[PDB]
Amino acid sequence: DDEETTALVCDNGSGLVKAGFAGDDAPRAVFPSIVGRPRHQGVMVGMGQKDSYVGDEAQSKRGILTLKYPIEHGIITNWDDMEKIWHHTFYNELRVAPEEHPTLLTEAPLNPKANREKMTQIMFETFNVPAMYVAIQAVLSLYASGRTTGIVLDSGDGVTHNVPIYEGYALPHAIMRLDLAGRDLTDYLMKILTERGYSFVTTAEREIVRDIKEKLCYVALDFENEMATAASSSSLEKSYELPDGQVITIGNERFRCPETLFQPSFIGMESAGIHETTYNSIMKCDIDIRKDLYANNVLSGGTTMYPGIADRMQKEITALAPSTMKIKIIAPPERKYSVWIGGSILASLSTFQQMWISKQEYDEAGPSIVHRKCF
Amino acid sequence: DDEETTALVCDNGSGLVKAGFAGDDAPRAVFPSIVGRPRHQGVMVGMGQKDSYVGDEAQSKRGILTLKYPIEHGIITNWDDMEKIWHHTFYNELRVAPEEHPTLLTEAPLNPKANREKMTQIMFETFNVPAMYVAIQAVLSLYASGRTTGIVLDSGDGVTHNVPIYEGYALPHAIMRLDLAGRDLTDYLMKILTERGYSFVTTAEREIVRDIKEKLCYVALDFENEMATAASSSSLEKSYELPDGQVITIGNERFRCPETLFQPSFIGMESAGIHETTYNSIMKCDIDIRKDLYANNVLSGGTTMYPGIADRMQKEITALAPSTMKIKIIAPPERKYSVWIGGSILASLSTFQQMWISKQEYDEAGPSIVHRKCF
Amino acid sequence: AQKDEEKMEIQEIQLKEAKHIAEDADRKYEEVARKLVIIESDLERAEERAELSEGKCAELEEELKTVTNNLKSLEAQAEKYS
Amino acid sequence: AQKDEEKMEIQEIQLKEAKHIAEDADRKYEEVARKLVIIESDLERAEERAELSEGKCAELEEELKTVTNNLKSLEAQAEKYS
Amino acid sequence: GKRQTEREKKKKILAERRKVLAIDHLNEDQLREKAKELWQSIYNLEAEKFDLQEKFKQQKYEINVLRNRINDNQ
Amino acid sequence: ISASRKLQLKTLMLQIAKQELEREAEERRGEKGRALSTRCQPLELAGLSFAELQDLCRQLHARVDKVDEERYDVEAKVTKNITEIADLNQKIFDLRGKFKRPTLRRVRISADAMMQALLGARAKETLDLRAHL
Amino acid sequence: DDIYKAAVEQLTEEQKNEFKAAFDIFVLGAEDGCISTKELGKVMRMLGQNPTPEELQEMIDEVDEDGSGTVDFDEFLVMMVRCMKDDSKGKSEEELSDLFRMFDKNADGYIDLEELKIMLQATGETITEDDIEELMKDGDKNNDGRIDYDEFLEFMKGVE
Repeated sequence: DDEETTALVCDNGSGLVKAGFAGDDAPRAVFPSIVGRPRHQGVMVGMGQKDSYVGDEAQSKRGILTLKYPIEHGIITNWDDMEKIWHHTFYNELRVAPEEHPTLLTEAPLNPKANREKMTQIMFETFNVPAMYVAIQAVLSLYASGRTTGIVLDSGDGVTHNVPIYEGYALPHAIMRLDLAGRDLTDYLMKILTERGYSFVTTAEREIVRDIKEKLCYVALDFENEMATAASSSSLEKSYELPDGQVITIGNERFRCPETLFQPSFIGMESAGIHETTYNSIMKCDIDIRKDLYANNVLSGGTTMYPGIADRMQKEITALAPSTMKIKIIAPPERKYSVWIGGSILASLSTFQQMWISKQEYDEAGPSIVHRKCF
Repeated sequence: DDEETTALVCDNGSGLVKAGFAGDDAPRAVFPSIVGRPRHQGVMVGMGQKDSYVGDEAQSKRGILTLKYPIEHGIITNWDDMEKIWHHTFYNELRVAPEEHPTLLTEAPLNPKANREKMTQIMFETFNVPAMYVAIQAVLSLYASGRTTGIVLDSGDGVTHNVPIYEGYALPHAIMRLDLAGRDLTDYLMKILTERGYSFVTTAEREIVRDIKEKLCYVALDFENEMATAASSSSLEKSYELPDGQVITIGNERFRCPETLFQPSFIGMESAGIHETTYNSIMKCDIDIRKDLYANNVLSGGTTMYPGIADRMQKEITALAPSTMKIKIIAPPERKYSVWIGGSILASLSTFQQMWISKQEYDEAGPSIVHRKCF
Repeated sequence: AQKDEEKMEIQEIQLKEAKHIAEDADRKYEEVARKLVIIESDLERAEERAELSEGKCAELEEELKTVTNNLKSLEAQAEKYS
Repeated sequence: AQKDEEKMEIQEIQLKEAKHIAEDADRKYEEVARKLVIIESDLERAEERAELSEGKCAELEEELKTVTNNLKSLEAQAEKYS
Repeated sequence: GKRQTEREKKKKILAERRKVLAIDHLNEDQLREKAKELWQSIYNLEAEKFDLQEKFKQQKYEINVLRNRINDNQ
Repeated sequence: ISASRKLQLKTLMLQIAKQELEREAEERRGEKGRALSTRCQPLELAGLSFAELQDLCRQLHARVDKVDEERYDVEAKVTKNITEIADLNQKIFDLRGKFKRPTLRRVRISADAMMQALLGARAKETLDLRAHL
Repeated sequence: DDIYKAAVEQLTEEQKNEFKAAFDIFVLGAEDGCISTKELGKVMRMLGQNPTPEELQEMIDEVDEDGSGTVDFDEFLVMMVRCMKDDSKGKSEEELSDLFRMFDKNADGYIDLEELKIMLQATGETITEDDIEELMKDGDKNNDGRIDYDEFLEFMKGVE
């Protein structure tokens, strides 16, 4: 190596922004992507009260803020807040000016064009980066596993998408994007907790319900047997201490919250669960690469971290699939940061070094350059 | 081996290229003759993806390729692909530079002249061989049987031709070339499989239908009795496992696919079957060599490997022929490579060593030398 | 005294985090124990069955050789008959 | 304040013990991960070799069947020509 | 493979390989010294050709081994 | 039998192979020098006239240019061999690349060690807020 | 002894003195220096680079198999040398290529049992039916007719 510089592998995500320099093992700074203006009046003078706390600072003052995520389902709904989040990420969590570093954003499949074009326009005009490239969030997760084939189910917090890939040739007609993800599971858990008496309403208490979901919920291997067991014994009731005391006891809400993934009829969604959209995504592929996709099913994304999901999904697919094929589910322990590790690997490649969208190219063709050859 | 110089007995064929050094028993490298460009986009960078996989490599990546044979019916329709196939055959499957080896191609009877002239021009200009010779595919199959008379029916995969020979004197006015062959049987099988629900459309799935035809189909001794039996019992239904599971059951499609050979009206062809074009080819011969041709009927080529064809053909010819003559059908177990074995024997002869088209001769008369005395 | 109390609260939170570490470590370790045992058992069985198949294949080789020789004999007899 | 200092030092030694337990768990985790990676690789190889053996057994079986049937037919014909 | 291009490249390289001087502007001992230097140069040429011959031998050996080992997959 | 003894025997085998290979390498270099000296007939120009020496030098010039032609042919052959060598290396890389995607990289670099700076930042901000008030 | 003395040089006299201070740390202390047995487990409990269970079983096979209740300086260093990373990286791919090209005297694309036998006897080691046969069971992992390229490529990983 020598001259030259390092690339910034940012990964907007929806729920946790993960960033860091290319070539490492883990993102340098991981912090929730929330921007919360204060809502009360404020009487102390000279306290140095800011007008908007972003990132991990607003998870400590959340008692008097109104947190609001700037990314709803993959798409970005509030561009000013997203710009604020990016500015914070560059200047305070990494402390590297963007004028001297290429960036590699990530984007969900099948997203609106205007979102991607606005993203590149911001990165080139406001932050004024040298060159930026946008990559699909599933190809990176396939990089991180060290494979070159396989069908990856990247169940993030915003949107769950299922991109099949063979021998490096992506199959654009077999991408099945479903909008059920971690946020809907948080809302459903917050809605079923009311059956015991605990009411969480404020946008700050959604974070508490998210913590409950992360620490207690698990995916049942067989749903009916668990529903019958939890209704007779009491070996499942695990307690949890709120941020002020008054411990709560979660009964059969433990495995009913993440069960929504396999039965989206619980939250009123029509579509089939993540156990059947993978099989449908496979069956749309050609008849000769189905064995390889069956054997190399990859899990990624945060929401696939529930204890006991890699067995439930395998059981379901084995039920659906033909009896002869072998069904194997790759669930690496570093699931949460799989997309970012793959992004680092891709940015560190020499063959990839000429695919960046150089600034002079953007100046000649406008923001619509991203849809062109430089994808 | 050592000093000296061995000849390359290549045999283009249509469906399987068979090659090897002269003087052996079996071809050294046998691989399908297909060249398939990738058709999807491709997202992995640096995977080392080539622009065209030829030979046996494209029968393993056929899930994302569009295989296309460069030889339609004996004739060559796509010269660039055929040149690519030859280059692969010489350099990677045999690893012998052509600058130091004579070549012996093979060609079907009654083929267009331009095909043969272009073949010799390529072999002399691009690969720059020392000397090449083109031989009719049926005389070699007669060599391999160790005979010197007989009428040989060489039902390849591209074209079925029927060359009668007596005492070494070929009869040019009695060659009956028919364009029904293995490929049309594959297409007809793929077309009648749709009567049970199995639809194969992609050019990759034609290979799967070809495998079904090879492993299951057989020629019925009597057609009507088999049609009646398969419609009452179920002792014929043999099952087969696709490349992904979902076994299929072939009923009376088993003996209906290769029956097209004896009734070309099934695929709409007007002409008579291979059982009657042989008798017509015999009857065009002189009245005094018909007994010898009756007694020495030779089968060759791949498509004559169906289980039970050497009895059906004998029964049919015995029905047509006069009752006194003895009808005998020579069906050696090494039928598929019979042409190449004969080619090796012919290239190994000392008397033949001065029939090659030497390069200086081509330089003096141009590519039209092949039609001249050096046939 | 107030400074000491602040120190105590800090120590309390750190102890909490440590116990949290302990629990997560134990859980992951038990998980990997399960996977280890299942993988090992299946590996053993797969090796066994594969070796069985290898033995049967060798037997088939010998059978095929016998049949080939006998076919050679019958063919010679038939041609002489002709 | 004296009582608080006592509790502070007690929590301090407890925190050091916690850190050491954390490091021990970390090492165990790395170790078990290594083991699992190795055994899984072995699983891959075992399954693949099993498949190869099974396929070859299938092919040899089929060829045996075909040649045996042909030999039987030719034997019948030898008797016929007798 | 378009031997015209190979011939053009050969002409360019022979221009690179061209070392041609005067022939009738020296005395006897200078002629002898030039002949000795030319002999040393052609000795270097022989050494480089032998090195290339053995290198090509090793190339062919490794090509055969790699070809076989990639063929061993199936 | 036991792993340690077998590894010792393998190490001995490798060392014997390495020593015999070094011996053959020095033998090859010496034989190559001997053959290179043998190939050229030595030049003896003592007592030569202008015509004799000039014709000898001109013929040596022509033969040197011929040697240049021969080396050009051989080096073109060798360059094609280099191309196919690189192609075979690339093909082995492609055949091994099914699982070798995440292999060529560097991980566990910087972020693994820094953990207690966040606690210091929190303490510093709380202390600043308390001291300012 | 030559391998043994090389291993002694691996944990050289400077390393010997550092680990001598460590040994005094994990010895009983305030006694005659008789040297007991469990201290080699104490160094496992102390050093952090804990000796592997394979090291423990090798020690058990050499020491305490008489229930020795103590470990010699020689057995102590035998245990210690197997803990510190005296690795050789398993040579390099180029050296593997050269060695296996030499072993492929017949240039068959692999190494045969005959070539392995003549090479291992060419090193002077007693290669009897205890070898080759066990090397078929141990050295030949594939056992698919010969020793193929990857077989001896990976068979010598991290070894000398």
